[PDB]
Amino acid sequence: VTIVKEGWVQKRGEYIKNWRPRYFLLKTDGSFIGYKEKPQDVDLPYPLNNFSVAKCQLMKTERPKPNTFIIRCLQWTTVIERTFHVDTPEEREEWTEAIQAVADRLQRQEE
Repeated sequence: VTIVKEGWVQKRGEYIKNWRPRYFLLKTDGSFIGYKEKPQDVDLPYPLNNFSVAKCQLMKTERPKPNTFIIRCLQWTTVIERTFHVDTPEEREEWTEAIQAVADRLQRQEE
């Protein structure tokens, strides 16, 4: 398993509808793991966020924040969707490309 993309994002809270900073890693197994800081090697086993992007749906929007992407998976019945924004459209497209590419590989790995 390797890192496909990593970087800083603003993420809407899991319980409160605010934005907070997160450092996220997307891995080849579909894990999308977030930390409060760019992880020191020591802190890698203790993420704040840990979910799978397998079989996700993705949406890109510009309101309320420019360069937003939204991830939805069927089994996320509390949060419904997880919402992110980054500072440029190019960075946003990198994340949504990377996410879909990981999801597609996981689907071909079953087939």
